[PDB]
Amino acid sequence: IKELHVKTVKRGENVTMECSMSKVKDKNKLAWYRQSFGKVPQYFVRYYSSNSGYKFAEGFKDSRFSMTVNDQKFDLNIIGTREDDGGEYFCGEVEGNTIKFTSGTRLQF
Amino acid sequence: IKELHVKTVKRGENVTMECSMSKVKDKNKLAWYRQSFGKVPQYFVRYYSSNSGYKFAEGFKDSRFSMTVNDQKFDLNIIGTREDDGGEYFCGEVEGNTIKFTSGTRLQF
Repeated sequence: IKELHVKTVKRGENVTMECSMSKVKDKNKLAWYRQSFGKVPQYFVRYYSSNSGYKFAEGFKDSRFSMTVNDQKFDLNIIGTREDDGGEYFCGEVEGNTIKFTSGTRLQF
Repeated sequence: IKELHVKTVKRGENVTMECSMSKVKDKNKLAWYRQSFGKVPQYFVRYYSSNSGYKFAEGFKDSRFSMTVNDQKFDLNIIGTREDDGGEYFCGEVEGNTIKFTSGTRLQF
């Protein structure tokens, strides 16, 4: 049972939340999930074969968010963190009938 | 964006956590996810094509858990809840490259 990284930030800081490509078997099934307090997690960005390597859920628009995607890394970034970024972020690969979460971060203020 | 049901329970109660079958494309794609504080979510029980209607994750052994699976209902039950059941539970439907969570409960002692 895998432990979350804890990132304590202040408003205006930058953050990168890590996820490894190392055991991934289908990058098309990799996505990042966000869970805010009192809500269900939600997928907000996934792998996308392209030069950037990712793509955002429909009508997720926040320019502060990006990703750094390559054969090692599937890393999620926030430039200019605000109190409302607070919550948990999980990186998950879908496999058959279930998803496996291989890492996640609790982002806190 | 779906709200979690927040239940305050006392030790030794029985709990039922809800999840509807009403829009499920492929029932085999449904599972329940446990997220303890500080941890990544983990699938621990799924729909199975059986009469009981569910199968535990290999490595999950906690006989206090069961499910009520019918044609309306993918509910999770615990008999004798204890403090360390505290945390979040999500019902997830795999639909492709991502999972959607249609339901979840937070249990608090």
